[PDB]
Amino acid sequence: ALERELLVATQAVRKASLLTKRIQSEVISHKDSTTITKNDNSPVTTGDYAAQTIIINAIKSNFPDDKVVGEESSSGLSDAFVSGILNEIKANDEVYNKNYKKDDFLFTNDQFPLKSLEDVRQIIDFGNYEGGRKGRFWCLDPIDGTKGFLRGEQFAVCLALIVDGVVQLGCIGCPNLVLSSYGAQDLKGHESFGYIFRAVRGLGAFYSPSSDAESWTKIHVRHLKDTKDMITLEGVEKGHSSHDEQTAIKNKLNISKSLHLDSQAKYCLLALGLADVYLRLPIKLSYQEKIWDHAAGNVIVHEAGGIHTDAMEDVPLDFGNGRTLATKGVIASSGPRELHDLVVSTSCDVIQSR
Ligand SMILES: [Zn+2]
Ligand SMILES: [Zn+2]
Ligand SMILES: [Zn+2]
Ligand SMILES: [Zn+2]
Ligand SMILES: [Zn+2]
Ligand SMILES: [Zn+2]
Ligand SMILES: [Zn+2]
Ligand SMILES: [Zn+2]
Ligand SMILES: [Zn+2]
Repeated sequence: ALERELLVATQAVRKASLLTKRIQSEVISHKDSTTITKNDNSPVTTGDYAAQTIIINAIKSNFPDDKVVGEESSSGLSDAFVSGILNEIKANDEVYNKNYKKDDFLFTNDQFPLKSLEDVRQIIDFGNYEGGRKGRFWCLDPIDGTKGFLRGEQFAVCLALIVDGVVQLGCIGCPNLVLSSYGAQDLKGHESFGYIFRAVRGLGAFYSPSSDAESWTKIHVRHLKDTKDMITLEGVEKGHSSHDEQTAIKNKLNISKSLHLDSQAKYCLLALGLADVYLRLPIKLSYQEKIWDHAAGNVIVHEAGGIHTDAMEDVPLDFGNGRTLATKGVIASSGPRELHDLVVSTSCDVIQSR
């Protein structure tokens, strides 16, 4: 099941992970020209578009009819901005093909040659699918954690395949993730562009240095019993999650130790067994989480033996509702069920007491 799809996912994430790692400092330096404020006031950069371009072009070259829910859109981008996207893709190709080329794998072809500005626009815009309850589609956040990217910190490149509303396959590139920062040992080859994490439903979760992506090491959550010894994972950005209510949960459960970082790299650390509980409570209850912020993590966490629900009702997340999740917030943990249920019911109670 889904062998070709996993190869495509992995290689697409891999090449985009190299590009985003390499361009990060330049994007930061040239923020006035490389960064755009979208209509929700969130940032998008040359790197986000370049990653979306590489990944969707790779999907379409290998699966021409496939549907994609991608975060970004080319509408309104100027030709100059698009030429910059294309140039970064070709600069990356020159490094990538020297060093990391995968035999018998195509990123582009006759139909999708990725040569012109119009090609770039077209490819970005294949991410305009609405998702939903039936059928197969890909789900992409080309740079998850753009704010973290722009702070020179953690971010992730995130791709998933959903079939009939269920995430079947996930692949997360964490180009800046150094495991020695999180207690753990790094693997040979990590230094160039971080790690890739991946999973297929029913087949396990694995990781590899991005530069490798051939030798895969199986991962599983850890199981601490002394909750007081547990570590939470939370976002850094104050406006992405209710950090004060999250702290309330922590106080109440005596879970003092804290890691903060942007992106679905958090799910990767949970799945690797370096932390225990991920908390993302909504500040505003009208907010609907985007599926691309959670899909890849969902299957990776599942396959690593963890639990993934909303933050109030303790129900599994439903990836067949369209581009958004209908529930409120997200909580993931190592389990077991009783611990997970405690965390979620504490979250519910904190939110109800507002
Ligand atoms: Zn450049
Ligand atoms: Zn449609
Ligand atoms: Zn993004
Ligand atoms: Zn995101
Ligand atoms: Zn964004
Ligand atoms: Zn090293
Ligand atoms: Zn915190
Ligand atoms: Zn287990
Ligand atoms: Zn439960």
